[PDB]
Amino acid sequence: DSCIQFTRHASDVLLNLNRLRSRDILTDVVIVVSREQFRAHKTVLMACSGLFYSIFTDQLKCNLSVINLDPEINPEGFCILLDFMYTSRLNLREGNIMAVMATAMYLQMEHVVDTCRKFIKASE
Amino acid sequence: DSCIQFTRHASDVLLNLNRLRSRDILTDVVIVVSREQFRAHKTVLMACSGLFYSIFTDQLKCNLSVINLDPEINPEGFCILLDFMYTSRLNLREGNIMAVMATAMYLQMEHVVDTCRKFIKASE
Amino acid sequence: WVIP
Amino acid sequence: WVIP
Ligand SMILES: O=C1Cc2cc(Nc3nc(Cl)ncc3F)ccc2N1
Ligand SMILES: O=C1Cc2cc(Nc3nc(Cl)ncc3F)ccc2N1
Ligand SMILES: [Cl-]
Ligand SMILES: [Cl-]
Repeated sequence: DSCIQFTRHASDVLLNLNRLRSRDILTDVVIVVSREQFRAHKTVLMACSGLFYSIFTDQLKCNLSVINLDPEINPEGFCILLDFMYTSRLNLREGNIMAVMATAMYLQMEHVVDTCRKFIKASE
Repeated sequence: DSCIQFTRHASDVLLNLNRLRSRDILTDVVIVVSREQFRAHKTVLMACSGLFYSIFTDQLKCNLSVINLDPEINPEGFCILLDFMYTSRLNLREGNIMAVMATAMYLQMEHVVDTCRKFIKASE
Repeated sequence: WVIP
Repeated sequence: WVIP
């Protein structure tokens, strides 16, 4: 087409979606990771994770307001990945990289799994 | 912080949100612009438009599944802006620029109003 | 704004 | 991935 494009639009949209999350505006699901609860927007979770895309395209699961993750999932790992979904920034540290990588494999977030593998390889 | 950032994340999120819109997945509102209807995600509309941000943060209006816009709004202008919200690309043409600018002023999309003003000034 |  |  003959369209023009606003370079910062996608980043500005994501920043506003994170502001809605902060302010608990139009959040429509609670993700439970053992004793912790995380509120989020189903559409953002689906846009970032192959697991959530599969869950919320299922005719029965799309209607649930609570999703319980596997008990082996670490809440801190999930929190770091949820922050990444809404900001593009990943808080990867020596002390959390194994939990983050395991959580990203479970959530099916291939680009995160890729950077974790590279950071682990560099330490070996 | 000491975060790393994935450059293409925000663009990839927006592309996936547009794929959900295409496939009518988890759309939760219909915007009516005279005889036409447009399905969308309330969160994307709020992230892009000051008018939708005000509508869906209102305690009564946040619960509506149908929103009727002012009858003076042009459906083609709205369609072009809705496509911009989900893609960052604006289909601005000599034949639609006045309707697009008027619609962006109504929807409170300041960056779009800015580029329309500049393109109009260049033609004068 | 740019030409994509 | 970059240093933001
Ligand atoms: O690593 C990843 C990230 C990821 C996100 C999605 N999300 C969607 N995919 C499509 Cl094709 N349309 C809409 C979506 F919301 C699916 C698979 C995967 N795998
Ligand atoms: O030209 C524009 C575009 C636009 C979008 C928004 N959106 C939100 N603003 C904030 Cl501060 N937090 C969350 C949001 F969804 C508000 C005003 C305006 N004016
Ligand atoms: Cl990813
Ligand atoms: Cl704008």
